[PDB]
Amino acid sequence: ALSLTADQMVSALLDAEPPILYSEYDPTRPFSEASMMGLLTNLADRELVHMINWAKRVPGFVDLTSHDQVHLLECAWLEILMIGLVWRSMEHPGKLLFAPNLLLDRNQGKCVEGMVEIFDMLLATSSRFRMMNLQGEEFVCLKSIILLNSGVYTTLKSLEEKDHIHRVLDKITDTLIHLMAKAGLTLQQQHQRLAQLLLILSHIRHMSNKGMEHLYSMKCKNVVPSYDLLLEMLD
Amino acid sequence: ALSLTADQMVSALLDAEPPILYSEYDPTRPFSEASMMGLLTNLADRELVHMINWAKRVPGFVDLTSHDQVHLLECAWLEILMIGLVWRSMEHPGKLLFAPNLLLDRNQGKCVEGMVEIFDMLLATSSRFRMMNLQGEEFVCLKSIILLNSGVYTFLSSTLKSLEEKDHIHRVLDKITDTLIHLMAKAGLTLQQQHQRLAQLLLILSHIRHMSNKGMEHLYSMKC
Ligand SMILES: CC1=C(c2cccc(O)c2)[C@H](c2ccc(OCCN3CC(CF)C3)cc2)Oc2ccc(O)cc21
Ligand SMILES: CC1=C(c2cccc(O)c2)[C@H](c2ccc(OCCN3CC(CF)C3)cc2)Oc2ccc(O)cc21
Repeated sequence: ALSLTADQMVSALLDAEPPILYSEYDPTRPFSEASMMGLLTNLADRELVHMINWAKRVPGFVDLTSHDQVHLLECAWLEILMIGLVWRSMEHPGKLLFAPNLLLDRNQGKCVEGMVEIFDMLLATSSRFRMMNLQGEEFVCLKSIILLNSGVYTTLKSLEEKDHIHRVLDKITDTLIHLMAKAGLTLQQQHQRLAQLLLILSHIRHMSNKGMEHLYSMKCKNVVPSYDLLLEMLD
Repeated sequence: ALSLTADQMVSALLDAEPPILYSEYDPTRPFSEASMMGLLTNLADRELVHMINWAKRVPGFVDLTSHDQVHLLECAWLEILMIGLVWRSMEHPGKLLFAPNLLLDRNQGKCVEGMVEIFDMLLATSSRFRMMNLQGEEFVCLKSIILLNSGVYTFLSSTLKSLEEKDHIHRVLDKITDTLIHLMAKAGLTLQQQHQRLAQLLLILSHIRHMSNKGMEHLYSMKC
């Protein structure tokens, strides 16, 4: 019973949208590698709690095994963080709206070694959605595709589960086209926009893998005392 | 040559298909981590020469600057190796057809530290295309999308020239979308089944981008 009308599916996915969280950003003290990463980490960890709540209201998702729901989130979480980040940043050219009181330009990216690479990509993806005129109904469908699609490629039970996920992606495809039909695009423009949107999910998968490679290099590069750390122990 | 009918575009892309290359595999000298990686490297480097020849016969590609053709290949090469590898492996469940004389099962993957991880993914993607019943006309369209799509979100996006080039690439991806649907229409799928199949195909390009990045992380760890 995730086989509901296209208008029901959009309504369901709009409802499930998590809140737009606030940072505890301190505007008086300037940034540092340690402090900016600390800020963004706290934010991201808060968003992860709200994303699990969301995941449970996405039609089809709850129907799966727990092991499978865990697996799809483990595989999708940074993708969903990033499409979310990019969606909020549409109204603010050249900048990423990490939170309504936390708006970073490309140059503030450089405050973290090799973070600019991922910023430029997120900024580019933002620019793209803007020029596309991505609608919020389209946005929520993409978020759900990313959750269901990104874990699915990794017994009778496991087969019926893959098949259930594929049935739901079909429903969401149907919904996306319904939105495009309703918005008055020709059939050609419908298939072409559906294609342009799904091709972007591939750039978002790439942005994620790069981001993930970056986050790991930051954990690795603290098998070693910091300046901030060694400072206090004398002081 | 954005004037190409759907039947012309498929014919063009089928023509451009490279030959299925041979490995220097010597069945009179046992397997080795060193030797199998040496084999695969030699093969892949030979395929890269054939891929450039192909790339030049993909409609639109030649119209770009050299810098841009280079950039798209720099970003797409391992993706195209892998979709190629996956396509050839469809008819051989559990095994990867690296070449007609080089057919490795999952277990021969273990002969290289952490290579099984990438084998299982390529095998899974093979399983997927099989259950989809991917046609060779669909295959060649995906190959072309991967080349044109995977570099396009970098370029630079800050001069009149690079803008006209991004716009040209986007016009061609639109043409290839049109082609894919035409093939599905011709094969007699309903409109619903057409957009659903188009979606299922493009969602796999996402797994192929993922498989590539993992593969690339693996290739780096082997230079050691
Ligand atoms: C894209 C992006 C970030 C970003 C990401 C990569 C590179 C980069 O430069 C910035 C970092 C970030 C920082 C730390 C992260 O992970 C912390 C670890 N927790 C544990 C849990 C996994 F188990 C995640 C994730 C993202 O700040 C964000 C905050 C909110 C948001 O919507 C997106 C981001
Ligand atoms: C899936 C796959 C590979 C594969 C890929 C990743 C992981 C894995 O386990 C296997 C390796 C491989 C090994 C080395 C490679 O390149 C190294 C050097 N080349 C030349 C150029 C430098 F100038 C790069 C490329 C592919 O063998 C292949 C051969 C042909 C083919 O269609 C695909 C592959």
